[PDB]
Amino acid sequence: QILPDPLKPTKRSFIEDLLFNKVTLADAGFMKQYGECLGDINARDLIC
Amino acid sequence: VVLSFELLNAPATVCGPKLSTDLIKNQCVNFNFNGLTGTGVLTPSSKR
Repeated sequence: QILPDPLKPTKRSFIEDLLFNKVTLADAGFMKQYGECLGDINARDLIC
Repeated sequence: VVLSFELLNAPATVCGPKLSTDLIKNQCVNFNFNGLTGTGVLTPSSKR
């Protein structure tokens, strides 16, 4: 449970997966393109 | 004679002498709407 599982596609362990699932982050990717912000104006995204 | 009015907050029907041009969209332009001037990109909106 504390080592990566070769069969599963994830590179982390089971417990690491649970830990990463227990914290919620809005900013994921660090890339926001101009076209996206222009095309999603009605959303009023905070990052935009 | 005392003239009183309001500016840049509501519809207006009294304007100074100025030639009106065509609408340019999806481009960075200087704009003047009823005396409010600025720079930016204009796009069709879903607001009502």
